[PDB]
Amino acid sequence: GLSRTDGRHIPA
Amino acid sequence: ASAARRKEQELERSQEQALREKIDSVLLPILGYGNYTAQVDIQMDFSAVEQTRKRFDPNTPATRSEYALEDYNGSVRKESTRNFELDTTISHERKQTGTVARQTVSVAIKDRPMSESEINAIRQVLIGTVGFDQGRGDLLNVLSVKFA
Amino acid sequence: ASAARRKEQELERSQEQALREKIDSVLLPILGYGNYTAQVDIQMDFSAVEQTRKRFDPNTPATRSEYALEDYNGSVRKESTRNFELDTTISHERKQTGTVARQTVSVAIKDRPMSESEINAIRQVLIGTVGFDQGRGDLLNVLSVKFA
Amino acid sequence: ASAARRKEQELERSQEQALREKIDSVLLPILGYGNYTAQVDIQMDFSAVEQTRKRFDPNTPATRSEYALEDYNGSVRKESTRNFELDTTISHERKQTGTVARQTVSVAIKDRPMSESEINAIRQVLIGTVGFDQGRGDLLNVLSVKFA
Amino acid sequence: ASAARRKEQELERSQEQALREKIDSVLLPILGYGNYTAQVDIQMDFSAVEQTRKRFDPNTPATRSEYALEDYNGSVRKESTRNFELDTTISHERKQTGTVARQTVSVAIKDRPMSESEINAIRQVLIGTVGFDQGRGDLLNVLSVKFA
Amino acid sequence: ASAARRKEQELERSQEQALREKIDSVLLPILGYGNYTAQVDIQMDFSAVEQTRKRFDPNTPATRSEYALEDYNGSVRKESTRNFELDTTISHERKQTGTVARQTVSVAIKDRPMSESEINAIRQVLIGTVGFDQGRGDLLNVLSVKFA
Amino acid sequence: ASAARRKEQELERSQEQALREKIDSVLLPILGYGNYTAQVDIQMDFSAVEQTRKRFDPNTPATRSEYALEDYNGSVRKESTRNFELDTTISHERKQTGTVARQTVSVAIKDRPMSESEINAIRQVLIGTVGFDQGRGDLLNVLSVKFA
Amino acid sequence: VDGIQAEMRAMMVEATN
Repeated sequence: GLSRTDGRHIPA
Repeated sequence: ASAARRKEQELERSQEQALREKIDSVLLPILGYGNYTAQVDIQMDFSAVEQTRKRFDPNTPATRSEYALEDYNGSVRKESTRNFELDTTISHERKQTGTVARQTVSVAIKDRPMSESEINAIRQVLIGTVGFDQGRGDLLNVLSVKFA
Repeated sequence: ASAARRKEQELERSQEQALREKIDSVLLPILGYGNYTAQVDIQMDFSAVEQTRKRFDPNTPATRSEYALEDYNGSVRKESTRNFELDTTISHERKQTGTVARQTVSVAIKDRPMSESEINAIRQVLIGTVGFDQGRGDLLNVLSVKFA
Repeated sequence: ASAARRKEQELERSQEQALREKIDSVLLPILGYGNYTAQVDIQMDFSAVEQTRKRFDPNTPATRSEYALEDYNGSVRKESTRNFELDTTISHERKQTGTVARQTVSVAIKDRPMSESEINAIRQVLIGTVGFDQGRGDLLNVLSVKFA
Repeated sequence: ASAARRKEQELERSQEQALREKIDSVLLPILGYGNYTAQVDIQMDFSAVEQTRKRFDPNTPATRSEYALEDYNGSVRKESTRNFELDTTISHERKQTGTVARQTVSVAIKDRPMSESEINAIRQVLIGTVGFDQGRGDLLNVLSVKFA
Repeated sequence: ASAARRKEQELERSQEQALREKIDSVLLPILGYGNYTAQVDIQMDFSAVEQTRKRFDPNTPATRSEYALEDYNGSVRKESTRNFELDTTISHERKQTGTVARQTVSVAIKDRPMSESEINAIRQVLIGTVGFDQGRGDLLNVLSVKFA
Repeated sequence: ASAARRKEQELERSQEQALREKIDSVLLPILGYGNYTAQVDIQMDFSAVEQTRKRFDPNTPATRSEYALEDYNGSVRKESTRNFELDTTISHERKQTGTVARQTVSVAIKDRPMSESEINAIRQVLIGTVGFDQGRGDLLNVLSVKFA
Repeated sequence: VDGIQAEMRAMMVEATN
């Protein structure tokens, strides 16, 4: 997974 | 700041004078000297608007990462996690201070009256001579009156 | 800043004068001296727009890493993890301050009237003489009036 | 910055003058002196676009590392992990500030009228004399009018 | 930067002048003095493209390390791990700023008209005299008109 | 940098002049003085390509270390681990900036016409006189026209 | 760097001049003065290739250390570990910048025509006079033309 | 911006190779 997203929450 | 307000009044008066000069430059050949009178009112806003807009595009997302678990047995478990990237527009606008918010022009034509066709033709010339903008709230009156 | 507003008014007036000069340069041979009158109104916006756009391409992703677990028994478990790379365009635009937002031109032709065909021909010449742009909201009036 | 806007107006006027000079250099031999009139309007954008594009190639991935577990018993478990390398293009473009966004040219030919064939031939010469570009939104009018 | 834009205009005009000189050097012997007229429009892009490409070769991987477990019992377990090395090309290109994006040439030949064969022969000479490139969007008009 | 662009134009013009000189040196004895005219267009790319290639040889690996476990019982377990060494070529190329991307040559021969055999012979001489390269996109026209 | 490009052009022209001198030194005795004309085109690449190659020898490994366990019971377990030493060649090459990539030579012989046998003999002399290399893409034309 | 800087770093990697 890529927390690349400035709003990444899924994380896992 | 009151000096600034004074100079704003000066700007408005200068705009009115320029529009009057253009009106004369158009009507003096057409009508003649002393056969018409016209005055112009220009109201100018001097606010300091400064806007910042951040707009997205909901209908075209792009999946960045994705997890999808789907097991069966009966039991049906459908887990899902999704991260998106969206089109992002960030526009910073800064409006000009003094803008003509409303413009009023009135022209009176000396009788000997004037026919409706020529009145409308003069109105058409003025529309474009002054830059008539009805959507802005501008107003243009053309009348045929009796000079004393 | 009011001096800046004054110079903006000067710019608008200069543009109007230049357009009037071009109108004269076209119509003086065609119509003659004193057989026409024309005035031009130019409204110019002086905002300070500055936009930043970040656009993606949802329909062409490229898989960077991928995990896929698919076991059976009945029981059917389908786990999956996927990371993507997307086309990324980042464009920073800065508009020019003073842009002609609307242009109004009116031309009046002295009678002895003018036929519709020649009026439309003069209108066609002006379209291109001035750079008529209807999509911008510009307006062009050509009338045949009686000079006094 | 208003001085910059003034010099932008100067650039536009210079471009128009150059195009008029070329028009004269073409039409003066063909038509003669005083048998034609032509004016040119050139609108130039002065934005500051600056774009960065990062593009991939989804359809030609190259596997860098790979894991694949596939056991049976009945039970069938198919685990898999894969890492990819993709074609990556990164292009940074910076557009030139002043670009001709629209060009309008109008030419009027003195009568004694002109036949359609010669009008179209003159139009063909001008297309190439001026660099007519319809896809840019340019406009070219050629008319036969009665000079006074 | 507006001085830079001015010098870009100068470059474009210089290119046009050089092409006109070549056109004259070719047509003056063939046609004569005053029997032709030709004008050239050259549009030049002045962007600042700068591209970096990283390309791989998916179809020819080279195994660097490899693990392979394959046990039986019935039960069949096939584990595998593999690392690859791939052909890697990294090219950094920087385009020249001013490039001729479109070229328009028009030539008009004085009548006494010209036959189609000689018109096409002149067109063939010009193709090569100017460096005609249709794929670039260039345009070449050759007409036979009546000089006044 | 615009001075650099000017000198690039100078380089292109110098190349064209040199090719014209060679064309004259070949055709002046063969055809004579004033019996031919020829012009040359040379388009030169001035990019700054700089490439790095890392290539392997998949089909000739050399085993460096190796582990192999193979036990039986029925049960058959075949574990294996292997490390490889591969042929590795690393080439860094830097192209020359100004390269002739396309060359156009046109030659016109004065009539009194020329037979096809001699036209093709002149074309063969020019191919080699100029260095004709069709694969580069070059073009060579040889025509027989009527000089005035 | 444009000065470097200018000197590269000078190098190419010098090479062409030298080859022309050799052609004259061969053909002036054989054919005579003024009975032939020849021109030479030399295209030279000026890249900056710099290559590093690391090559192995898969088919002749030398075992450095070795472990081998082989037990029986039925059960047959064959463990093995092996380390190898391989022939390793590491060559670093740096090509010369300016290399003749293609050479074009054309020779025209004055008629009074020339027989095929003597044309081929002259071609054979030139092959070796110039260093003809067909595998490089070089081209050599020998024609018999009519001098004016 | 960041992407352009990454492109410049990739070009520097090319030059070093």
